[PDB]
Amino acid sequence: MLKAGVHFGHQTRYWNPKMKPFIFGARNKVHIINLEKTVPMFNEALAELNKIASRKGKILFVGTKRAASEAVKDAALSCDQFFVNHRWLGGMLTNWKTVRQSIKRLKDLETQSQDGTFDKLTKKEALMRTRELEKLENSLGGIKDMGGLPDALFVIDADHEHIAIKEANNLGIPVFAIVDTNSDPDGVDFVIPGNDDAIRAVTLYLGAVAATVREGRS
Amino acid sequence: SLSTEATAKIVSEFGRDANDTGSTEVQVALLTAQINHLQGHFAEHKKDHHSRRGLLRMVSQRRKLLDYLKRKDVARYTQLIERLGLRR
Amino acid sequence: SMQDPIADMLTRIRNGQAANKAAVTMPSSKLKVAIANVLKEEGFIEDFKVEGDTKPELELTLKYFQGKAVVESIQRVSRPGLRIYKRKDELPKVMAGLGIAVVSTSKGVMTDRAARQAGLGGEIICYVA
RNA sequence: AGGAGGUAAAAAUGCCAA
RNA sequence: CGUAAAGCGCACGCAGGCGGUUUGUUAAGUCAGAUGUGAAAUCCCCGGGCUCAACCUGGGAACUGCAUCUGAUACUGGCAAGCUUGAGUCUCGUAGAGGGGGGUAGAAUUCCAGGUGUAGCGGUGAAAUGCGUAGAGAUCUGGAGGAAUACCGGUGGCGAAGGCGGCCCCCUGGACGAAGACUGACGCUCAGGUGCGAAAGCGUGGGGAGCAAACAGGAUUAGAUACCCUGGUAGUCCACGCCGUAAACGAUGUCGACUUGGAGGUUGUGCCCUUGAGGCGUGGCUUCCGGAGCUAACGCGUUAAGUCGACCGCCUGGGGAGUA
Repeated sequence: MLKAGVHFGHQTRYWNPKMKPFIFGARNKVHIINLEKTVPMFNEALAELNKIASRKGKILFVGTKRAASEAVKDAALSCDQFFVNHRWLGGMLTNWKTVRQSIKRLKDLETQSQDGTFDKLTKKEALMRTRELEKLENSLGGIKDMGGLPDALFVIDADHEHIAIKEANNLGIPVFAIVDTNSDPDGVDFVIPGNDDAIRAVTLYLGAVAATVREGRS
Repeated sequence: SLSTEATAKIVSEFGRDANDTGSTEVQVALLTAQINHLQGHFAEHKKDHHSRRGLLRMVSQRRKLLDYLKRKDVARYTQLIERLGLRR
Repeated sequence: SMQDPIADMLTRIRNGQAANKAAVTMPSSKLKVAIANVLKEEGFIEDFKVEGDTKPELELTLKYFQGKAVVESIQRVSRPGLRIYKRKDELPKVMAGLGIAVVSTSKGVMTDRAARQAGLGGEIICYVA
């Protein structure tokens, strides 16, 4: 079943040979992934994250790629969940006892700048703090609403965000990666094959993971 | 050279037929036809050590086949060397 | 110079597990099929097939439990440069019992536990840890 | 994106053990 | 045993070691049972006796061994009949600094004879030695001689290694490819043995342009029997013998099988639309990167230093010493 007109594949010769379970060549020598093995495993993943959605579990979303950051911001607040859409911070989960100290620094400066000391002492240095704020606003985006560690982790590109999959596998976190043919699907538990460089492809997976986790928060 | 004319008489003279180019007796008669042939070549030169090595393979190829044939088929082994005039 | 096809069999088995393959196909024999029976009854493999008439290619089928290989490590002992035979009472034991050792006795190709219980030694082919 | 020419007169050694 | 000590420079090969696959036979090896012996003491075991202990003693266990008889026959071996996949042959072709021999051509240097022509040239950090007014150097014509083969030319090709480069002929090795045919394990490895083996040396007889150990002069320097400069003999060249060593080095022995990929080079070949620098394969060889794995690490990574098999060579702290 063609769920939409893009799942097929990418990278055209830079294929990791440990994705030999799901490949198909084409005229331009590209590796197409066939749907007949991923769309059951796609519907495998959508059931398995509703199991942890019933636990009131915190699900975090990752992926930037300059053209996927837009809807990860959108699909996270679409249900209630959390996301890192901008440039990821290497070492935030396995060193959460040090990135929390900047989260606490954020919620001071988010509180005081939104009303209060934005003028009181130095106008130029008040522009320093709101120059400090908005760069911290995107890097620590929807993480400040969570508190503590997540329970799962839905990735949209295995190769690009390879720090987090290595970081989450240091702890006990089952992750969910949309994998492209160039990456290596070993650290991911619930591997999902499919394209991830087309914008219309990402709105399928983000639209599915949002609407399913809405059903899981009963 | 041991031309296609030259070998075709040898395989007819020794083989079970003309299609029998593989026998032990055919190969030895091919080697002694060539080992004798290059004796004229390796007289005036005597210092071409490179192509002399290809003769020493042809010698040692012949020696291993006779020791196989003697272990196998003694009646034809003492047929060939008096058909060729070799073995010391 | 393929001077020992039994060690070639286990080296196909050992590398076949490390590459996570499905099958391993090799030329057949009388002794190689006799060993592959002892692994099949032991549960170390799935059932084999002897594919061929005159150029017989024996194929195997591997087994993995979680992601690990079912065969931990398999190594030949009586190699063609040094053959080892032992009696009944001086039989070996692999993993203090819970690893097998396929031996060759005059009554046939038997396990370590069987030929000790049948009470006769023979040619110790290889250990399966 | 690719590519050519030109560019230093000599100048040594430093005690034993910590 | 890539770099810590250790792969013979490379090859061929006798003895030696190891050997595909199917069937039958024997039963040597091997395995089973039994008898004979394997002295006792000693050790061990379960017991006993000296107040206990050491000491002494009862029986078993052992003596892992060889020999015999009866067996068992998978495996190895011996014998006999095979088989084809290992090796080998034949047919058609391709590519190549593979080798030996004999020719041959151009550029250039040096020299020789001269023409024109005029004071330097040459060299260097600078200079000097040297050369030049007896006419150099610069230039032109002509001639001789030796040696080497610009461009092509490339981690390109070839060879066992050393190594091999204008072109042409003759003799000649080896590899590779396609579709068929044949022989039937004829195989792998290799002590001793035999063969090849850069450069430099050595011997005889030729050759000698250039280059250049020694040597001389000039500088340099504290000194400089060195770098640098000007010269310059052996030597390098050829024919034939000898020497037998190199960082003779992918510092990695040879053969075979197996185990993710990617970008090229080179040389075959098939099919397809040659329809255009193609499309998809299938072989040989080669370069770089890199996964699992391995490794002390660095790094090797289908051409292993991965996972195994068969033989061979060698290592055992450094010096003394690869010396006496």
